[PDB]
Amino acid sequence: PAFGMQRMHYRNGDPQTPFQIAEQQIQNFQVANWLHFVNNNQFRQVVID
Amino acid sequence: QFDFRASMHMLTSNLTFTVYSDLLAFVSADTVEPINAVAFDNMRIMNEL
Repeated sequence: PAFGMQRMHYRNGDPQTPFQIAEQQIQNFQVANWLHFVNNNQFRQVVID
Repeated sequence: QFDFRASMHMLTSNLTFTVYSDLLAFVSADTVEPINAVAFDNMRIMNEL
């Protein structure tokens, strides 16, 4: 709603999360840079001691 | 005049029938799970969250 575009129609069980769709459809830069960290936030499996 | 030798007739029929009336009392139908029910196309009805 804050960008003026039509709200997304998300069907059940799609393989993409709605943040993973809305980084392609959006066109800003400061709100598409935060939206890329949320999709690529993962634990780092390292072996210590 | 009543001629006995010219009035005999051999009536022909069957031996054994078994006549039924309600034909759909033999089938036993069942619905699929209603969250997965498809329309005239491939996709399911009421899919959008």
